[PDB]
Amino acid sequence: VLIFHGKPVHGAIFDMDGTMFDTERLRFQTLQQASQELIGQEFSHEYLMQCLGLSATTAEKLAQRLYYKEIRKRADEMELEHIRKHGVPIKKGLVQVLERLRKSGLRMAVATSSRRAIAEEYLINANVYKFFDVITCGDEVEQGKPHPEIFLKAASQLHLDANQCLMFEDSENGLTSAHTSKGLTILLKDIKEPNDEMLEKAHFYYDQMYDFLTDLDQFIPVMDMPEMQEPFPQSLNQLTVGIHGFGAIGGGYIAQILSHWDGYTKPKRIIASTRNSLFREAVNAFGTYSIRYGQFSYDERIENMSIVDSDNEQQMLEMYTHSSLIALCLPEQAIESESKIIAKGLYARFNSEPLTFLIILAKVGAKYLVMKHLKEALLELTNDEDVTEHILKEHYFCDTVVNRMVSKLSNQNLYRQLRIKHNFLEQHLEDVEIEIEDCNKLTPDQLNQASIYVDNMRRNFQPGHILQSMDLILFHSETDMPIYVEKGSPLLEKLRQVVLVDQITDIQLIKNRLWNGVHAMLAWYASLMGYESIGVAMGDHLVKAFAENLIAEVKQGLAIVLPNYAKDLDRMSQSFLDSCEYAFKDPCQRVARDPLRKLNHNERVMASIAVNIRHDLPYKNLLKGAALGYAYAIQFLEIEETKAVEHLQQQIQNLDLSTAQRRQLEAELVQLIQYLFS
Amino acid sequence: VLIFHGKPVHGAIFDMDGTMFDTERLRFQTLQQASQELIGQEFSHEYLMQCLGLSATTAEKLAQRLYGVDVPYKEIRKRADEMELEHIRKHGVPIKKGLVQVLERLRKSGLRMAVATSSRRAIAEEYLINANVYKFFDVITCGDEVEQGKPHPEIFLKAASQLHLDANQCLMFEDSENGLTSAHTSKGLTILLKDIKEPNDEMLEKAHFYYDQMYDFLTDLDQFIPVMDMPEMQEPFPQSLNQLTVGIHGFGAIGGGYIAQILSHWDGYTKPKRIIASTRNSLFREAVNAFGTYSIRYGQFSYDERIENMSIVDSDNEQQMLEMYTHSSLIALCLPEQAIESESKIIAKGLYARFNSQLETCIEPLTFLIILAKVGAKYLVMKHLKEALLELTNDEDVTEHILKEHYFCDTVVNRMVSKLSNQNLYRQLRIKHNFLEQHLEDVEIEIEDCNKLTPDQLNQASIYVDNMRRNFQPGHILQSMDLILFHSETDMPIYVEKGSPLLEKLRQVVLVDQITDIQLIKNRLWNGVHAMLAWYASLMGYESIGVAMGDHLVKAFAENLIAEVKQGLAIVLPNYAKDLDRMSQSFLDSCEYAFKDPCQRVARDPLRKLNHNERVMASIAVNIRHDLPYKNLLKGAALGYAYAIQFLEIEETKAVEHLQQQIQNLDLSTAQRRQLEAELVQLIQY
Ligand SMILES: NC(=O)C1=CN([C@@H]2O[C@H](COP(=O)(O)OP(=O)(O)OC[C@H]3O[C@@H](n4cnc5c(N)ncnc54)[C@H](OP(=O)(O)O)[C@@H]3O)[C@@H](O)[C@H]2O)C=CC1
Ligand SMILES: NC(=O)C1=CN([C@@H]2O[C@H](COP(=O)(O)OP(=O)(O)OC[C@H]3O[C@@H](n4cnc5c(N)ncnc54)[C@H](OP(=O)(O)O)[C@@H]3O)[C@@H](O)[C@H]2O)C=CC1
Ligand SMILES: [Cl-]
Ligand SMILES: [Cl-]
Ligand SMILES: [K+]
Ligand SMILES: [Mg+2]
Ligand SMILES: [Mg+2]
Repeated sequence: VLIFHGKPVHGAIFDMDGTMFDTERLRFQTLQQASQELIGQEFSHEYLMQCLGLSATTAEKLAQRLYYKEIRKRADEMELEHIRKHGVPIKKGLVQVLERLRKSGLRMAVATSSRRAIAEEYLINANVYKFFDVITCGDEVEQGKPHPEIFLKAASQLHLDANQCLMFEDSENGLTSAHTSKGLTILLKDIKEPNDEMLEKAHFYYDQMYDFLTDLDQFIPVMDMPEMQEPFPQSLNQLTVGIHGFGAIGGGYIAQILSHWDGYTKPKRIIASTRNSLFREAVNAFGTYSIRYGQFSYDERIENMSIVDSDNEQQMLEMYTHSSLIALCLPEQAIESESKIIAKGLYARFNSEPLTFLIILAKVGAKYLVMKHLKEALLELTNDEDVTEHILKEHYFCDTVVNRMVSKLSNQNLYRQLRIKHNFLEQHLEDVEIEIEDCNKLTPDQLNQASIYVDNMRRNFQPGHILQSMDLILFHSETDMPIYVEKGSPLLEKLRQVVLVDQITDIQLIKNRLWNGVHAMLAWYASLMGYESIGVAMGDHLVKAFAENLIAEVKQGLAIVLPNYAKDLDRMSQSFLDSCEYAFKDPCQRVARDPLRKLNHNERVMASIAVNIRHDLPYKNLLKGAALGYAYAIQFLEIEETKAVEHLQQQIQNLDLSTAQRRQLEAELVQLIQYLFS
Repeated sequence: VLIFHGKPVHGAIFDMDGTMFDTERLRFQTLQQASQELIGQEFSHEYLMQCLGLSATTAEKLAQRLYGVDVPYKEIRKRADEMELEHIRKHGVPIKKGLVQVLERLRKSGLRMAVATSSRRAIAEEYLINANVYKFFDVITCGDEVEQGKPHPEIFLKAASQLHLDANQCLMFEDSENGLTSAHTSKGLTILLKDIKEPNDEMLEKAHFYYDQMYDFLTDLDQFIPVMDMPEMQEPFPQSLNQLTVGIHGFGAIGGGYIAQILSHWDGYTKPKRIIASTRNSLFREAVNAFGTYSIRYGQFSYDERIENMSIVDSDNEQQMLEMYTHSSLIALCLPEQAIESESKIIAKGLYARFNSQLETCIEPLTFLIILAKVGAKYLVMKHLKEALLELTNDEDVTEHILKEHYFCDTVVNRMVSKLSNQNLYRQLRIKHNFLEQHLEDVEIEIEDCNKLTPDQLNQASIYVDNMRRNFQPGHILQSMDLILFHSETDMPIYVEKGSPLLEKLRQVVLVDQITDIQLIKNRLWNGVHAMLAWYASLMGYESIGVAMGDHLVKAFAENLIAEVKQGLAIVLPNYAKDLDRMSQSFLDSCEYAFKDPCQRVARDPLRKLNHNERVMASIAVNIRHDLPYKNLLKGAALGYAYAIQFLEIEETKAVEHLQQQIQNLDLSTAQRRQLEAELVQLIQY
């Protein structure tokens, strides 16, 4: 039992033509073309408008009143031929509605004036026949629309009263049929502006299918955080989504968040951008890729992926125009150069529902950096101050905090994979090296045709049978589900794996200092000791002790800067050590990336050191980590010892300290850097 | 976290060659094949057995003593190494039987796992990727990454420290003498596994636990890891495949729409690599093999359940049907009662071919599940199987041996399933052939330059992706396109006779010592109400149960009738309290939209169903003996005799003669007997 605007609902009976699918517009075209090549004169627009939601038998009776079997047969042949080429034109929101009504526990059916042969054909093609317990067609009914028998029979077969059932319809005739049955009427405009008579009959009215979905969803229970190995939804909506940067986060975390979606439907398409062509071609070659969760040896297949080139404009604009939600999964260095491709996308969207823009970036005030470079990019292209500030305040730009640690596979390891799995494909194509016999309730022509279908289906699918076991592994991800996003976008309210928060800035700072800062400094210490794995490195008593000692010095500083969050630091720090403890497939190199950027004055290392000096706290271990960062940059990255000091001096000069504290810090740090080398 | 023989285990470190993979026997084969090519005479089995444990130099000097000083041993050894990699790369690394089953058990027990191999990183990593077992291991410690290899404990000590564990917290698996010394010295719980050569007395004394093979350790490990809970609806199947094959003798409604799911869930750790199902239907066989898979539809939740790793065979094909009984570890007989006598010949040939076969899959007995609705079903099959074996074998001792060797299991099934029509299947293939044609419109490569890769391997990478794309791209559509062949209900648990060790870990199976208890509940609660409801619907002019449940009188009667029978069974069988409550709702859910469920077949042979010990009269006597309401049951009995007289044209005199005879057989007081008779005949009037 579902409560929809106070009234209790047990079932939901749907109309097919004009309500579920846009087949009424096609029937309008076919009947016109059919008449032109038979009788010569096209049918009156008044006749066709009166024949909407009317049985083929009842449509012929109207033709006698004005002035059909020969006409309608060829018109039906033209229609199903158009459907076999272009597919059934599914109204936007149908699949999203049907699943919500099914999982609410409603007993659903279809009441259409079309034949059982034509009705099923479209219900099968669209893949929505599985949502209905019964269907009532314009064949087994005695008195067709606008008589309520078809809507009474549909309700009776569901073992419910019509007054307990919702009834969807587009036509004027069909609405009367739904109303006289005495069920909760819903009217969806298709090819007739509702009359005063029609609007009075209908209990609820909506301009399109997606308008009803929005109204329904406020009564539908919003599903909660998915579990690790929990499946994604089966049914697909007509919405697209984007991943600007098919990297560790985009491919190995966001892909799961988007694939789960609301738990009712998934995006039909996920467009992801990368310049890594091997990654691009490999995913598109397989059709899917898998995220490996090493802790539980679980491979998570991500399907309905379309990997595109980042430099290729038409494909990037394709994403920014069609996508309902796009995730920006780029590091700081990429923001400026990529802001130009973002600017083109959003301006193309204006030229073409508000976009939900997720900024996934490990920086304090990540949105500001993106929005700064976006404004500069848009203004330089558009050359209009008004159109830019409209775009900037139309779309939902959301800050995020991601706790999950994800790793991108190397091109050598992906080549090693492709090489090994190609040998299996070659051998499979040798092992493979038909006649549908017996008159099994079929005609000889059907059996002959069936044989040809199965022959070329086997020929096409047989090579791809190996994909049942064979997966394309591209990411090593930990089992951390919940992403923390800013409040604003109504779409994010219903996303399962999203947890909305208020003051993100406070969390971003703690994430930067306590999480990202210690992660980088132990990764430098681990790298210099000869560890290539974070997980293995944490098996060393010295490496873990250093991380514990750093955590202690950072929390002591954050406890003064954020006394309101002091209570939660011990939990956050312990959660970090756990994630590091068994990060075996997570390479130190990935975390130790760009030491100088991370050794900036307003970043995860020097910011903590500054706080501790001001408040007379110990920064002994924090000072060592800073030196190990410059030691890593000179040794592993080969950046020069002269440039290291010119960065050290510059960034220490930018710190909010007295000249006394600066002199001491620089002298203490430069001595400790020379000590490690000599 | 995982207790193994009273010892807390947090780690598991495996040797690679001889312990995980059967690479020692592959090296044997190649060395002989390589010797046959070059020197003309292949190296003796006895020489290669003598070489196990010895170094390459000691092995070379031994080859010189036997086959002459100028023997090209290094040339033969290199050729053998080349033949080994070639076979491993195309046909796959030979995995020891039961490894994946063990690795999943240890991993789901939360153990950190490593590989300690004297092999070099490059070849070791390829083998683990090839076998698809690398996912299971956190770290890997190689011979080129230690100063002192086996028998020095460094490689096992390093592996343990990399997992943040002491050696004594780790299970250490090994086949070779030196490796066991390395594992033992380190202080780990050593598990010695025989590969080819019987281990010496010193090795057996050293080892904490010894097993003839992996599967003997798997059987021991099963005692320390749990049987998983009853699968829920929409719960995924296991990801990892084991090396077992299973069979469905009769790819029908229940075979493909229920048993397929049970076998696909298996023990929740792994599932069979192949499910061989038999059918005479060409369209079904050729369609499933073309897709490589089919799907089961659950209307209630609108869920399409995809059954992977299926292989449909012809029921009239001997070589295919014999291969089922030869290769399968467990077979399910999903035939009707009419098909037993005919197929018993094909069963006899199968089990006799298994008896005659010298394969390793036929050494262990067969677990035979009898999926048949009739009481004493197992024994009907056993009768026909005995007759069919005798006439084929012409040997009474061989016939009886086979009948006593295998596990024949009675089963009680509660899931109603309907097989799709060939007309509806043809339509499904026609509609989803247009989508294939539509998909092949779009299909009509370059990986630029990484710079991280070399042009030689970068050019070669283009060949792989292009070849993969050309073959896989047509089958991209299968992502969200299924082949629906079965409409099934949401009932999960299958009741099976306890006995077969292979059933002890199957999670969707409910093991019972005697099937009689749940088969009595199936008779009275399910089939009894089904018959009494069908009679009520028929006399009120309804052809299907599905249509009838729309009537408030029919659904109200069904609900009230379920309550009376359940209340009785709760006193008779209080140990099945949870089973009664579950089976009650399952019946009412299935009845709701049972449009393909005619009353005639459910209402056939009424007088047999109205017997004193049968599904109607027995329930009345129980409810009377325990003072419970039987008003709906009494109405149910009346409708049966009424249905017999009106529809089946049974004489009223014949119905009463039966009615009275059944009442007098019931264990009631002479007073209670007469009362029921007077009440029942009074209702038959109306
Ligand atoms: N990975 C993690 O565990 C977490 C990281 N983060 C943060 O989220 C963001 C995700 O970055 P991540 O995906 O980890 O890094 P990756 O390198 O794994 O992927 C980065 C993406 O950005 C693109 N990119 C990288 N450098 C440039 C550049 N100089 N110019 C243009 N495009 C570029 C890459 O394109 P191509 O594919 O062609 O290289 C790739 O698509 C970062 O800010 C990261 O710090 C957040 C928390 C956890
Ligand atoms: N489905 C249900 O509702 C339930 C079924 N059961 C029991 O399971 C058993 C099978 O049910 P179901 O699967 O519906 O039976 P089906 O008729 O659907 O298919 C049965 C299998 O046996 C074969 N078969 C059928 N008749 C013959 C015959 N006369 N000679 C040779 N082979 C034959 C079929 O071959 P082909 O594939 O070529 O037709 C098919 O493989 C029955 O005893 C039934 O009572 C138990 C609980 C409920
Ligand atoms: Cl390689
Ligand atoms: Cl196995
Ligand atoms: K077992
Ligand atoms: Mg209409
Ligand atoms: Mg060995």
